[PDB]
Amino acid sequence: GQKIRIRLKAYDHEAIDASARKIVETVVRTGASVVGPVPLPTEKNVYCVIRSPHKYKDSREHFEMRTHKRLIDIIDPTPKTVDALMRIDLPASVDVNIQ
Amino acid sequence: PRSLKKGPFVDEHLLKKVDVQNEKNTKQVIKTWSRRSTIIPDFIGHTFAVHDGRKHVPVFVTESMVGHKLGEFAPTRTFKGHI
Amino acid sequence: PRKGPAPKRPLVNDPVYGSQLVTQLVNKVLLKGKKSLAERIVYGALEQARDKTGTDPVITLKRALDNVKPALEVRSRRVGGATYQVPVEVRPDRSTTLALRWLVGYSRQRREKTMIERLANEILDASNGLGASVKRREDTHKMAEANRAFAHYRW
Amino acid sequence: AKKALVNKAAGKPRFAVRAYTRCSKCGRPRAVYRKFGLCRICLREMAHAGELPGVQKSSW
Amino acid sequence: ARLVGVDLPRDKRMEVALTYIFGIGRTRSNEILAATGIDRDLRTRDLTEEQLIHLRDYIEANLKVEGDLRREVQADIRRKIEIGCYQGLRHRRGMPVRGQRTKTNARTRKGPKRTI
Amino acid sequence: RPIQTVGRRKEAVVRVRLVPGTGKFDLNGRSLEDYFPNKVHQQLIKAPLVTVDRVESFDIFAHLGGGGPSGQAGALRLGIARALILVSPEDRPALKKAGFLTRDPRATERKKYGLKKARKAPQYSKR
RNA sequence: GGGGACUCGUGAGAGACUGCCGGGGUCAACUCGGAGGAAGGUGGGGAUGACGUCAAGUCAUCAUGCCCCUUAUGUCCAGGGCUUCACACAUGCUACAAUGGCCGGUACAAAGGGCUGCGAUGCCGCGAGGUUAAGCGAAUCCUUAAAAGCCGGUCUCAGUUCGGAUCGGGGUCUGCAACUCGACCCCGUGAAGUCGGAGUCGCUAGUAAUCGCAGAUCAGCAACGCUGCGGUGAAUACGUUCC
Ligand SMILES: [Mg+2]
Ligand SMILES: [Mg+2]
Ligand SMILES: [Mg+2]
Ligand SMILES: [Mg+2]
Ligand SMILES: [Mg+2]
Ligand SMILES: [Mg+2]
Ligand SMILES: [Mg+2]
Ligand SMILES: [Mg+2]
Ligand SMILES: [Mg+2]
Ligand SMILES: [Mg+2]
Ligand SMILES: [Mg+2]
Ligand SMILES: [Mg+2]
Ligand SMILES: [Mg+2]
Ligand SMILES: [Mg+2]
Ligand SMILES: [Mg+2]
Ligand SMILES: [Mg+2]
Ligand SMILES: [Zn+2]
Repeated sequence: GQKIRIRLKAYDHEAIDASARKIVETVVRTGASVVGPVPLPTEKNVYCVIRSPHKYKDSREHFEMRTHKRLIDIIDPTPKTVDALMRIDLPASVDVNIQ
Repeated sequence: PRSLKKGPFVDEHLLKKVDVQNEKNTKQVIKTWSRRSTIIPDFIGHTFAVHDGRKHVPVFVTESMVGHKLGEFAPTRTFKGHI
Repeated sequence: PRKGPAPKRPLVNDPVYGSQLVTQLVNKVLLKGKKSLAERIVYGALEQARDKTGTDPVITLKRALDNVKPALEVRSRRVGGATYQVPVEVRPDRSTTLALRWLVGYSRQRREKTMIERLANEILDASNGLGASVKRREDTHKMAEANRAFAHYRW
Repeated sequence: AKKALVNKAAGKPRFAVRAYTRCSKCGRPRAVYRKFGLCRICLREMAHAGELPGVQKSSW
Repeated sequence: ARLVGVDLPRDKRMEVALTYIFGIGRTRSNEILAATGIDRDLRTRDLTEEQLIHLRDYIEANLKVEGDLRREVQADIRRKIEIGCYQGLRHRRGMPVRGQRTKTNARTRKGPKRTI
Repeated sequence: RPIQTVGRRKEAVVRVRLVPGTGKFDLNGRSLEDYFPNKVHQQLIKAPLVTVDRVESFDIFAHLGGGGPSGQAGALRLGIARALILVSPEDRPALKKAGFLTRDPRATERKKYGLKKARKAPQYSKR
């Protein structure tokens, strides 16, 4: 049917959409039905630390941690494709789920 | 332990020290550090040397201190007055 | 400021009573951002003003302000080892401000129960020249007209 | 901190509520975040150094 | 209108007039007036003596009011003092008993500032 | 073809679907006096309509969402004035002169560290 | 089911430069006023701290030179303390009420958290909670009912239906354990306080004032703190003499 659901996550911008575009281009050449990379909202994890190691409360930093999500593609689970879905080496800063 | 679903709380090393004396009916003092233990109505008449931080303080369980913790009768701090 | 005057904000016409004087009264009554509360007090007191005269209430309001607008204020100035007050001329849109503050202020400490019947009784007593808001008008005038000798140092 | 207290917090204590956290770089008992395992100080050098991914300075 | 020897404040609504009894606040006042059927929006000057019998006897069967509440309260404070507990010593000195901060506050148990 | 505009004020985002008619408001399934019960807000809902004098036409309906109610009233005013241009290319200088096309960017300023609020500082106390 | 219109999510870009007009200025820098534009002269806010000062702070984050301890100034454990209380200061919270209290009804957010978890629904309890268990590593499910606001009712200016300290009793949950010393709930109790002396603080706009919500640390929590988020939303600025 249309069963394969991929769930790319990554810390940085521009290392994930290129992993969605030019790397999951290797699915349409096996003749499958793509729906395109769908952007999801970005997660944020804000941290707030005191700068000084002692007694200066009013001087602070703000560190964040973004997480980008994309490519909720619902391609055709053809047994020829599902081999070649997982042959490519994704970068180290890209996570993937096959659900 | 403070909620009626799980009973009261007495330390098990303190329950064994009175059950060896409730079986033969003697009233020797029990040196103890268990301030957190509840007084139950099997401590009646028993005396207890209860640690307060620096020494052990005698306490005589009479009848009306039977819903209290055992540490409530050895005061830890000391204050006579500023002048 | 050091760098000259600042632009002042336009007040939109009031929908119930088509006048910018009503919407300049609700901003004096406004406390803690309760603007729909502040408009129920002003609208409620103006409806009680026509229940005791029959006259249109904003005509009574403009007669009430014309009895409490000051013309001479009494600003302070030190010269040497002594101070004094200089009588200076109140520009007109300050006299609107300084008179709306006296009506709201002297009726918050007035002897009724609710703010609607406190504010409405002060408007009616000022449109006849009776209230405590009218009393500060001539106290501001008698103070400034007792110091005509110092009107020669006007910055 | 003291080197005995760093080894004690690593092991398994009696009465499992008695456990706590220390910084995995310097062994500090306070201000340790759970996402990183680091205190407020060691988080701040390692984020500037780019040594833990996804973390940078935020402005909004 | 004496209820239990308490002299209710005249010209006052019945939800609040029962709260002048030592031992009844607003929750008991809703459930005296619910069992006896006397409505809450009633003044105390319009009360009926036939109605006053209905709630002068519901209270002794269920509640605890002046005198024998006030003596049961002051015999609990009395109990802690001779057993020598922590709160009994803490009752003897006018210091606060429920684990309170005594460095910058507790001006309720203590009086006004002695100012040495 | 349907008029599709959008106005937004602070966080409110309305979606005006201006249709010609007898003049009727049903904002989010609810009329004007049933959704905005305040006469000051209702003055500025149809304040672009009294300028162009087309208030007796144009029964609208919108999808009111986000923000608070005063933000929703001002966002609806920007939605109407940007919808009157798609039915009329000649009332544009009339509504630009009043200021009904300005989006009015006035957001809540962020809280800054060391401060009690966006700008409020704590007690100074030099000694 | 489906649609690609509208929002939104997020990629890539367009846009503001004194670019255009008029007056002033050495024709210059630039300034005053327009037009057009979502925005106009740094559009709003953040990030960003030159050379140095204060022998400023930190040897208790870490690191380190000297110096001292090595049957103890090392290290384990149980109890206690860090929470004391004639007082003095400092930063806040809740108040002294009618622009309010209480009861009933009803509307509109944003940014966040969730596997040793979030607990919908049902059921029992006045209530904190207990129990059962769906769905969810989440734009999906839960957190999640925002509170002020609006409308109706009542109180009627009183130390009160204001205030909610203190104390008496009864509980729930976390945890080996809640006495010293946890928070929350129910019933009772109902203190000071009626707007604060000399003095002193913050704030120029979505600011101040007021109203909630969330996060980190965390078993629980002394969270009224701190860092954020949105709701409603002012009054003024002549001016540069004085501080
Ligand atoms: Mg712990
Ligand atoms: Mg705010
Ligand atoms: Mg300071
Ligand atoms: Mg710069
Ligand atoms: Mg020094
Ligand atoms: Mg020093
Ligand atoms: Mg050393
Ligand atoms: Mg120890
Ligand atoms: Mg301390
Ligand atoms: Mg009350
Ligand atoms: Mg309500
Ligand atoms: Mg129930
Ligand atoms: Mg009301
Ligand atoms: Mg008094
Ligand atoms: Mg009063
Ligand atoms: Mg917590
Ligand atoms: Zn560290």
